This record gives sequence, structure tokens and C-alpha cells, in this order.
Amino acid sequence: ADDDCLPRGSKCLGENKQCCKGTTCMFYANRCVGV
Repeated sequence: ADDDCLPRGSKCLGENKQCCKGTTCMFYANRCVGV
């Protein structure tokens, strides 16, 4: 649990972590993505 991030490649299905400022994580896509 932290305020880290996730580049365009790292999954995040169950991950409770949050991407960087301006980015968004997809549940079904299970992978961070920019706006």
C-alpha cells in the first residue's frame, strides 16, 4: 500500500495501489493507462 505508480505495461486487476498523477488503472484490462 503506497502512492506509487504503474507504467503502460504493469497490470493492476486486484492491486489496491494507485497509478501516477494523471494516469488511470483498468479493472478488466488489468493494466495502467494514461488519459
